[PDB]
Amino acid sequence: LYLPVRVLI
Amino acid sequence: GSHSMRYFSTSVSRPGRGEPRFIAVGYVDDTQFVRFDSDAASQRMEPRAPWIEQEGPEYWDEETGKVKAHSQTDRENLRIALRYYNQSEAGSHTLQMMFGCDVGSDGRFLRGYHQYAYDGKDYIALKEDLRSWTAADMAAQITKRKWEAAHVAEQQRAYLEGTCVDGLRRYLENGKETLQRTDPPKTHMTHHPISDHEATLRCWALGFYPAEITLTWQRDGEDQTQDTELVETRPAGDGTFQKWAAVVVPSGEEQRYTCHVQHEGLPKPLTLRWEP
Amino acid sequence: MIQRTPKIQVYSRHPAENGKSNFLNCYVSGFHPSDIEVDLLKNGERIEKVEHSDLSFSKDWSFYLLYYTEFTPTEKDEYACRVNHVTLSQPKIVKWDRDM
Repeated sequence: LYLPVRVLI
Repeated sequence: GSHSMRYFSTSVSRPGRGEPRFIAVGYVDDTQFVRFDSDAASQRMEPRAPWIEQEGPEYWDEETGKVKAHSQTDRENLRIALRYYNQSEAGSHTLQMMFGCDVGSDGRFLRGYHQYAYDGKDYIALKEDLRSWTAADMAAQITKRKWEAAHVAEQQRAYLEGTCVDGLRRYLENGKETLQRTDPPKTHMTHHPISDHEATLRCWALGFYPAEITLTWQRDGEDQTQDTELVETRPAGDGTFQKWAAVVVPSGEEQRYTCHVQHEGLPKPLTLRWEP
Repeated sequence: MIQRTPKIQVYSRHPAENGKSNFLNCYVSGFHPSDIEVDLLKNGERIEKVEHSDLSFSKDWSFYLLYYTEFTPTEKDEYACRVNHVTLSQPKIVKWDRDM
């Protein structure tokens, strides 16, 4: 399962 | 008998050319099972192993969702990277991320991973405690103080110790013959008379899963790092692996040398000797 | 930035026996950047029907690709791998050795 979260650096 | 699931993403900007290319691959142990490609026609997360194909249209929809959205997030995380490093819009740049999770024999979580790399060098990584970061340089320390203020490690830790581990246990059952076979290495030696006072013994280890295999040489029981050549374990193409190790030996003393293949599909380690 | 020079292995999937069908592989590992060129050569002439694995990378963030095509080995024909990368000042040819 791909990681849900998508944060930005 | 612990296992692993890993996911490797690569954003490569192409200035002047298109939007940034995004490739992404998923593995259970050494077996890739999915991939996605921003240059691909389908624009879907795709299957690359039999045991994943047996997964609902529910799955492929949701997996295509998250990969398509890491796609877009990492495109902006490249734009941010430039402003951080004051970098020319001209240059191609690589942003890789790696996230995953280990289970043990039982199925309990063992370790989580989540991390980045800008242009080949570490950027940021989640430490083992799942509650703190490792900021490679000073730009990464901007991200660090920000991902800390935003309790981003908390959010990762809920995928890592939860959802990730589940998919691993699942994949490990749906495909319990691909992923839980340990195919043992096939062994044989070869002998090439080089000069007329030397010879080469090559120790072959072919057809094995998983990749982890140890091959050492011994002149009279003592291990020999000396006149030896040891090629990296390499893929055969069909999921088996091959490695070889070889030694230059004085001509005549072929059987002073023993080869030691230690793989996990082998009950005991293998000793090998020349013998025509 | 990090530029890392590619390592090339040329081999075959099974032990090579002439007239018996096989696969020629070219395994390029440990390079960076990802953009790389890999041609499989039959007698100095370039094979076209050449497939390759999806871009992956090792824990040190350097990439690996397995280019592969089908081949029926013989004792006279010569196979090689032509790899070209930014870190190569000129393209690098690695001949297929039957026992390597």
